[PDB]
Amino acid sequence: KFESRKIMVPPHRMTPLRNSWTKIYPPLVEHLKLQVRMNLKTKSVELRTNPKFTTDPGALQKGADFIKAFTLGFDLDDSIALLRLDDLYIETFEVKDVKTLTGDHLSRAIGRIAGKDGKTKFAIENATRTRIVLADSKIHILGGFTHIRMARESVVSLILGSPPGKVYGNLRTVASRLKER
Amino acid sequence: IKHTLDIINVLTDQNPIQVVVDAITNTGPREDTTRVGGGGAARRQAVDVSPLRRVNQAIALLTIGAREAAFRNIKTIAETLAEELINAAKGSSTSYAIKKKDELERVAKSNR
Amino acid sequence: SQVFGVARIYASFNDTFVHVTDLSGKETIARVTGGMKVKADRDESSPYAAMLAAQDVAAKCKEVGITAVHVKIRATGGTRTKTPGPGGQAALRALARSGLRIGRIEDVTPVPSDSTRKKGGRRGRRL
Amino acid sequence: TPVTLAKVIKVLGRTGSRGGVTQVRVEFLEDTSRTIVRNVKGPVRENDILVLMESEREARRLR
Repeated sequence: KFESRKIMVPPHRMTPLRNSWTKIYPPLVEHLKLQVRMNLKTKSVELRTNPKFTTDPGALQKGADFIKAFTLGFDLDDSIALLRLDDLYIETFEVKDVKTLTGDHLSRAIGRIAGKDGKTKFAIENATRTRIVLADSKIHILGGFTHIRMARESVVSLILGSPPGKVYGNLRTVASRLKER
Repeated sequence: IKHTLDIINVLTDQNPIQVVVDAITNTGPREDTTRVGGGGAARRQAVDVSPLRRVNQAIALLTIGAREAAFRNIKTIAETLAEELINAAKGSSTSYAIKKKDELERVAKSNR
Repeated sequence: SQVFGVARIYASFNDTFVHVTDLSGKETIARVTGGMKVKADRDESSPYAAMLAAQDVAAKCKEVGITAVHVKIRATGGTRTKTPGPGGQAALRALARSGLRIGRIEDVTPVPSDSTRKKGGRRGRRL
Repeated sequence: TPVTLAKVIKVLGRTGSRGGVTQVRVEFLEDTSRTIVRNVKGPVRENDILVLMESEREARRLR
């Protein structure tokens, strides 16, 4: 009664993978009781479960979500919280899905989403209780479904050209109306 | 207390101190509710109160019920308190703290 | 071993389709929707309603007795977002959680080679 | 009436809005293999004994 999933590794993420692998695999092996192998040649993480382990078929899915979110650039501890909490999910969008941008318009949009020293982005993650990977053209949101929806509202606000001050206003509005309930 | 132990003797309970301890045991609400925040409409959540607080709670309920019963009647504090300890040493729902124990536990069971 | 099926998960911004078919795209076996499950108009495409619909699908497949599925998760594609949403993610979590045999997880999203004009205008579509 | 007998093993801290309720880790007394997280109103030291009613109910956090 084994069950085996494989996931590819890009070399962009493979160096943090081979650096923090010693913290990645034992909570899957011990704290979650999953069999974890790595083909560094094909760059393939192989998650298989055995009759030896605890029969938790959702634990294999949460481990696949763990490896996938770390593959998407998210942090270790956020993906460990994904191993703990179930209601956390991942959005993934493109810039051109919302508004067509070209050249330095794309660069300025990414800079306005990030902000200087990430201060626009980090203030999102505190106030949305989510985590975001800003990839090249991809955005990746990690958190509760209402919370990733609110982060989607914030990033679509940022991508259409709205100034960051209005984003702080709507951000503190949503945070005040959410923390109160 | 000395008069009450005498009454519980004469009301055919040879062990009045065991009547006291059984009234302590049989009138302690095991779980109750607290008033959590809840987001405006403050619901009440069943917490499981500590057995020291169960002792505190049972003694408080018994003294309140005896002080309610002995006030505004000819029947003395010793007779009312002995009646409460005998009807509460074994659950009978003719005393005070049996009823209020039941009320607190049914609110706790309804509100978990 | 198990009887292999074809699972197809469509992820619209308002809806989540779970669609069990036989081999070769033969006929629909188990097919419900988050809309027909949860009556809350806010909750038409929640991960909760997606898991409920996926467990309904798993129940009907066990009623048929077909256990294994080759699952093809699918975004909107075309010109809207080409990554399937958390509705499909929670549907996969539920179909793993419901103990069905999973043959192969594949993400088939229709990608245009070169797209036409979207329905967003020059401004941007939503919000 | 199922009278659940319980054991305090690990206190988690002080919770509640007023700062009054206590999250308590519980070794179930009849069967050692159950470790529950419960909410206790009142003073509790280590290795105390509780009287619960449901071993299966667990509440995440309180406000």
